[PDB]
Amino acid sequence: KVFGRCELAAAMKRHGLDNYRGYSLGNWVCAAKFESNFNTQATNRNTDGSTDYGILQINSRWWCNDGRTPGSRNLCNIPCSALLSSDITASVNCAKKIVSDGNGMNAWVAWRNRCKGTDVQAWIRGCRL
Ligand SMILES: [Cl-]
Repeated sequence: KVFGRCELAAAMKRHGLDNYRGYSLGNWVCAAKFESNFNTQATNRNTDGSTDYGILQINSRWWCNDGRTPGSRNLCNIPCSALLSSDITASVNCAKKIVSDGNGMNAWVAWRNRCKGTDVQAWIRGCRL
């Protein structure tokens, strides 16, 4: 599924991401835009044999099991295939674990480089929440 901006904002708000662990909703929408272009089926392979899955590009070395990543820890206790659903619940529930692990939203490279330090509230402007 490819979400619209406000559609994704509303879905993320319903699943409890607004202000979760200190991160306002616009952070999460900005991260999804630059990680996956709002596409629930995005995947990207990495040089360590891991793959990033879904709308928030969750990595198979640490967080989900894809059966093909050496050294996997599966800390979200979910198959990576669940993260390619058009329903974002499993991705959001795993993202909540990732942001609580330690280093906040710094797990998302595109957030760190392209969202942090900007006015991220602009990402939810004009949306009916
Ligand atoms: Cl899988």
